[PDB]
Amino acid sequence: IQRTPKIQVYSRHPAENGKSNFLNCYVSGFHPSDIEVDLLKNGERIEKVEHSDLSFSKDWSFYLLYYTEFTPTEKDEYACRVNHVTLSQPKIVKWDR
Amino acid sequence: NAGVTQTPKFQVLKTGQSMTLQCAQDMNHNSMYWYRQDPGMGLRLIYYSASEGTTDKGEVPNGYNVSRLNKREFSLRLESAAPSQTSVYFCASSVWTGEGSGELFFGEGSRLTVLEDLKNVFPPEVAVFEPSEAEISHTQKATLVCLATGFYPDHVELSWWVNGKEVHSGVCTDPQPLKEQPALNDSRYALSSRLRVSATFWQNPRNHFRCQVQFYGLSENDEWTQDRAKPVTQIVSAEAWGRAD
Amino acid sequence: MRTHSLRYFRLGVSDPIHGVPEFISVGYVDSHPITTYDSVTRQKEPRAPWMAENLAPDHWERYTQLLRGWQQMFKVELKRLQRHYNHSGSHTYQRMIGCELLEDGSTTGFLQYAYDGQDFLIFNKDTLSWLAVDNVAHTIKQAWEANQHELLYQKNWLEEECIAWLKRFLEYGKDTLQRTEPPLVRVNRKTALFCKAHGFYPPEIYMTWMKNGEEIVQEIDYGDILPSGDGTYQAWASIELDPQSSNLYSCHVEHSGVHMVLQVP
Amino acid sequence: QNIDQPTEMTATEGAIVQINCTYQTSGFNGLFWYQQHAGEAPTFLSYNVLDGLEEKGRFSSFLSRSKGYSYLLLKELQMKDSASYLCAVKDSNYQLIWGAGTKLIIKPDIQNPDPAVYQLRDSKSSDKSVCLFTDFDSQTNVSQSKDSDVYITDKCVLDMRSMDFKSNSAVAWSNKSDFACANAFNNSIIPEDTFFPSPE
Ligand code: NA
Repeated sequence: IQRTPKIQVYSRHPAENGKSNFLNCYVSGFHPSDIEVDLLKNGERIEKVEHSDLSFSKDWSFYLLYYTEFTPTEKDEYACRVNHVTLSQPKIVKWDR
Repeated sequence: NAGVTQTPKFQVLKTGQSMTLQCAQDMNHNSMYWYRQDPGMGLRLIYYSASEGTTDKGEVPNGYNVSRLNKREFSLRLESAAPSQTSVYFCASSVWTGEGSGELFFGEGSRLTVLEDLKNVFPPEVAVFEPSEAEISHTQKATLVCLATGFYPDHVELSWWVNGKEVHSGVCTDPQPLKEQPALNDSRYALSSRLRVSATFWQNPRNHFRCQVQFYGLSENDEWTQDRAKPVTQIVSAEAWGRAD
Repeated sequence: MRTHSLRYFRLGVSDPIHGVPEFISVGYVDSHPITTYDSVTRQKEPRAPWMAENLAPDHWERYTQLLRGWQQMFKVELKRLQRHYNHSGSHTYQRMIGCELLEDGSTTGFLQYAYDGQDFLIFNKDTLSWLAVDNVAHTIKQAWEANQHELLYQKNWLEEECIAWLKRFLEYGKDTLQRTEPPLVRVNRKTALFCKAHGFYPPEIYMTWMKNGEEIVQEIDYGDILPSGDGTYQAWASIELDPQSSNLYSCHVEHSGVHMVLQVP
Repeated sequence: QNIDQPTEMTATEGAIVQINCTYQTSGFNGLFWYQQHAGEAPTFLSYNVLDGLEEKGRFSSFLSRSKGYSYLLLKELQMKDSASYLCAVKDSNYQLIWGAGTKLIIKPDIQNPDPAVYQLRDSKSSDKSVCLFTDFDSQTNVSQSKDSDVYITDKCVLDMRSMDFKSNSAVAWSNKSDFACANAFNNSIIPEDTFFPSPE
């Protein structure tokens, strides 16, 4: 069985425009552990992206937290791009504020 | 099905010599060990090798080192031998380390003796002593005795050989040697042994008894400067024949 | 204390890619990675600072050696499993072991193995027997059950030695693990009602919606508990609002001994 | 960490003996007993990890983790059980801690005691004379010589399996010219009925 990733794009704090925050992309429930995660800024991949190490679940799936420090603005559109063996092409999940 | 094979069974060493002991296991185990056994102490690990590709120190690693040659061979080296390193060293093997009920399979042993000088090494003086006539009359059986005396170190294997084949029934050899001078730190030892046959067996004049003692001492490389004969490894027998009368 | 747990996970991959390891091992107190090891670094290293500060290098030296051995044991078991399944390609072998120390002092223990992310073998420390999910796993069950001593071994470790560790680790990260940060809860409109909660530790929180005093568990749409990234978590739980008739909705939040109710007007 | 077992134990053939092993350790992952005959390599005897008693043949091992103590129980003792029995405890990090061992020493059941001190024929290749204390009951102990040029060994148990026969024996020698069999074992407490055969 190959379980396909569940992606969720959210902010560390309730985001008020202008105030610094953190954008989080938490991938979980997937198997096997091979995975490539990127944070996008208006369609382009952000440079300095931090992330946790691969974590394990009681149900034998994995999970990862990819984050980045940013300042949310009204003009900017953020998303998360995950590739996996269970997906024909990269999947995009936009940050819906 | 050989088990754990370590060599040498016996060695004598001069302070400062190099020395490498060998150990092999044919059991396709993964964890191998080197212990040393001393009087009064429980076994103590020297080094261990959890898996073919790793090693690590044990409780008392100072003045030793090892090398995991492969999956079957784990070798102990003594860089600069020292009188404190005199002990019996056992090799051991188990399928895995960390497994809780996995026991240790041990090898035969290595009896090592680091000495200051070598001028204290001595082969044994063997001598057979025939049964008492009083004894045969009173018990109708016959006890011979074999005295191996004046040897140093305790590197001796005594064996009885009636009619040319080895025998163990009716034998009692002391389980530990006797210090001839209990005060001296470097005394020579004496080992006694009995063979007790039936009085009919002794009274056949055509039965031949031989008490042989295998001593482990020096090799060709060991420099010798003393007047007496160099005490190399040797076998020193004594025999006795049946007495009919 | 609350209910705490200690876990070790081991992961093996049959024919990994270039960068992927072949063996990974990570340890968890509650939800915190505490220890890590892999077939690349070949070293067991701490993952919580309070782990580094109270376990001496002797500890990390001893366990570095042990995982190296386990890494190879885990490869041997994997090769075996994959041959009995007649499977080509890259496949996944997983092990999890650990215990829980409940609030009222009772304890639990578990040990189980996985193959390609499914259950394979689940240990029962009370009947002292393995549960096999198929016949490849049946073969391993009989081999392991023949060595009765190694079953009694795992029982003692799960019930005494796992728990003994857990207590020690709790004092090592007391400040981290026994702290309580209660949550900030609001309600928003999106036509649905969203009950959002954030800023809380530990991560165990129940959030439901109630209609006029009765719960609607099939109508509630539950969110997942997500890490924020500063040590706290955030979750939400929504319901769909009826357009034909009004209703007294009320979000309920339980967390770390305190229960709060948000009535919407 | 610390393990304690007693140094040596003496019992009688065909009886029961209990070898205690207490320990205080960092954790606990199982208890082992190892048998080691004198001069030889230890082999695995028993393994205990949960409380209770485990029978394996005519050997039994017990464990109380709470009291932190195991004992080895040997039933119907035979001579071949005269060895050292080593106790070993696996600690929290799976390090074996070893106790010093216990030397188990069996007295054989002597059916018909016949204590005597015989003079053995001189050997033309040695200057020593040799006395042989033999056939005494297991309740007799052999004392180390007091004179510096006489040598007494500790007793030894001999079995002629062809006659199913067991006897104890000590040996004393010396090359000093005062030495005699009648006087060799005076430092020892010998049976009253010991047979001294007239000299030649
Ligand atoms: Na060393």
